[PDB]
Amino acid sequence: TPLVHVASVEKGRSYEDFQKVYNAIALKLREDDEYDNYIGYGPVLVRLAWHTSGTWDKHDNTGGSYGGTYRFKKEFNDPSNAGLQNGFKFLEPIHKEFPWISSGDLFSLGGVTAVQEMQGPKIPWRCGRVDTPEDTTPDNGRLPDADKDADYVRTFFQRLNMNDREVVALMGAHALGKTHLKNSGYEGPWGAANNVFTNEFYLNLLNEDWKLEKNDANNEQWDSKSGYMMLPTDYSLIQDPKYLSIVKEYANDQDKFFKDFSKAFEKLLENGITFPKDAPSPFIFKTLEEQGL
Ligand code: HEM
Ligand SMILES: [O]
Repeated sequence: TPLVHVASVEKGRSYEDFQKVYNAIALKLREDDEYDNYIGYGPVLVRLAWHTSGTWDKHDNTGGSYGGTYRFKKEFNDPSNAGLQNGFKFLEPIHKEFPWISSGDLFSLGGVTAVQEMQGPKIPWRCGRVDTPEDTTPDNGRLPDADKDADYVRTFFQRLNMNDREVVALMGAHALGKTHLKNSGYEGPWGAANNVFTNEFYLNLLNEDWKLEKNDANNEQWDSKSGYMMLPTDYSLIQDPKYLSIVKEYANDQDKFFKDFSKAFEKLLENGITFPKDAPSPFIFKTLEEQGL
């Protein structure tokens, strides 16, 4: 008895209404730019979109972006979600300004906005997620561990119906932000431009000299002389032959990377959702830069 999650457009809302919401998140991103040592809220919003969508199980259509369940205690308090309360706080004010948007919509849209606003590809986005009751919240334990190898990553992602190319594309969001010891027991950034969306992840993996070290939390991570880090799961991409080939492809073709991430990210955010033939087409949002704002 796999569940059916039919999208329904917030009563009488259209492109223009979502565009305003994207703009609000966007303008707040610009303004509140001191967070995390001038990283800004971009990366944390991308993560919040991933963790809200990454609970999905293709087997029974449980979890995923549809119900916006991260708003319930059990999910909010998942040890895997440590740190995301920062992104939740950021969006609160926005949700108060636009009370008609579903929680799943807002969490998803905040990930889309951050990406575009950090100079990433355009991500087509579909509205219609509907808030579901507290008893629909998935148990803790569906997000991935970071101290594992290629075979774990691979297997983990099958649950989300993601193939090798989609997994490699997705992990390139690791160009953004950093790990924080207090959050995950990992420490440091993946690269230098932590708030600009590029293929820097792949470049870094192939080009830096990594050294297996142990951090203040007693966890092993790959460290570079330039000051970057790799999680064991990041480094696993150059350890597996199938992964490594795609890693090299995205290091040598920025355009290809953007296009594949856009596809996979939209797909992650849409998994588990049934869109009637009657539903509007995906919206492409203009950035502030394109609006002259
Ligand atoms: C094997 C899968 C993955 C694992 C194990 C992993 C693990 C991690 C960990 C441990 C952190 C640091 C949390 C903290 O200390 O602040 C992190 C940060 C982050 N993750 Fe991943 N992640 C994975 C996949 C992804 C995917 C698929 C994306 C999105 C498309 C994503 C986006 C990010 C972002 C943007 C950050 C930076 C957050 C920040 O600066 O606050 N990750 N991830
Ligand atoms: O993550």
